[PDB]
Amino acid sequence: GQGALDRVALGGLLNTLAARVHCTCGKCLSVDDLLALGRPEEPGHLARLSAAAALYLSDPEGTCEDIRAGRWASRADHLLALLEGPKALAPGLSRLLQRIQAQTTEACVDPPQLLREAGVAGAPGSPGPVLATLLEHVGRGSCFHTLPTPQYFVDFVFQQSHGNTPNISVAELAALMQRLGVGWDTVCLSARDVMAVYGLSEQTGVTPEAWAQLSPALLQQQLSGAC
Amino acid sequence: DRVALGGLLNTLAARVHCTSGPCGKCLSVDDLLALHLARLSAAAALYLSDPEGTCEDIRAGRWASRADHLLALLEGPKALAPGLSRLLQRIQAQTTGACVDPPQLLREAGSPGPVLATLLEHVGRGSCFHTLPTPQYFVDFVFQQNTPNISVAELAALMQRLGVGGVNSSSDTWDTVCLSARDVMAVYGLSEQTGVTPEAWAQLSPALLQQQLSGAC
Repeated sequence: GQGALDRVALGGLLNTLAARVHCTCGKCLSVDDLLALGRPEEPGHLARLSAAAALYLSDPEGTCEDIRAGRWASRADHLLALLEGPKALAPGLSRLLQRIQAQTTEACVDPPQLLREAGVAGAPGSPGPVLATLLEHVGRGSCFHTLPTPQYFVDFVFQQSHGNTPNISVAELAALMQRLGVGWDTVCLSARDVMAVYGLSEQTGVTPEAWAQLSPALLQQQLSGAC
Repeated sequence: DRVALGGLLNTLAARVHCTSGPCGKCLSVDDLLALHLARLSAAAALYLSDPEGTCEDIRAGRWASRADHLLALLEGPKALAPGLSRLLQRIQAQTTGACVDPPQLLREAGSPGPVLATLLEHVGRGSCFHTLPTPQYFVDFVFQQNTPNISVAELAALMQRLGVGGVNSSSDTWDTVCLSARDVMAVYGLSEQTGVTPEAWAQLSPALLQQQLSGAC
């Protein structure tokens, strides 16, 4: 009866997953794995399944290893958690789709659209239904496009600039200002001056939050032409 | 004592380099008498701020008024520190052009009256001043250099001026994306109908920098 439909339905879901990843790593994935995740009646079973699938798309090799270890359900509940967090969902989804793009291989589907399409009356969807909505799109063979996330732009400067400190050194800050052609209207600020404006201790250096804070001044300094 | 006022006059005149000039001659002890500590310190700060302009005001008998005004502009809630900065900028312009900043003056002083008096002391020692803008100033500036907000089009002109907006072995595949103005807005969930508000400009600033440092355009 249902055992059998579930097996054809879930079986087909597994087959599209395997295909989109080009694992048609595919052997490890079986209907019984998907069955193992939960009893359909349990509230948050669609979520757990949608997340488990998203994980598979996100990391096939890694998700087989987890499946073998019998921790697929746990790792799926973990992802729902990461995304259930305060302001976590939108950027978490972006990162998740970037990975799914990586492993997946004209207009395409983006996270804002997925957030719209799940959830109600202009509000963003919550993780389970959002991920389901993602799955349903994978099933329709939609392509995905993602823009980067706000944190990505600050993170990027900390990864790119070569420094032993966890924060940006006044020296580091000054090298960057140089690369940008920098370091009332017409004053030209030093790196130190920049720090002084935002009440930043040179011993403490520039943290990511701080980089974000002093960003407008770096722009102004460039547009100003003062330097 | 008009002996004291006399010396005050002489430093004021000197630090502005009006000693053997007409702008120094307009300043008379009786002017200073006509003008209490606060009013005097402010009147003097004004003179240092704008000698030519302050003679015209003095000769019109409105020096006291203009001085009470400056005390007002500085009496306010979070007015004093930045007001003092702007004032010192002007005074550095007219006199000269290891330094003293407004936090130091506030500490050494002890509101506006005694602070101005301490500024004046420093002018007397010949100290140099170092003054900074406020964080708000940097956002507020871009908006001048006319919808109320910045248009997507405006945003795009700015990105062009910065060499971005599109007008090898990447650690992240986003490292290669070159964002449109519209994309920039999309990242931060900003409506194109509303435009870029100052708070929004602040928010999207890091991406403009990244886009340049990235070399993706």
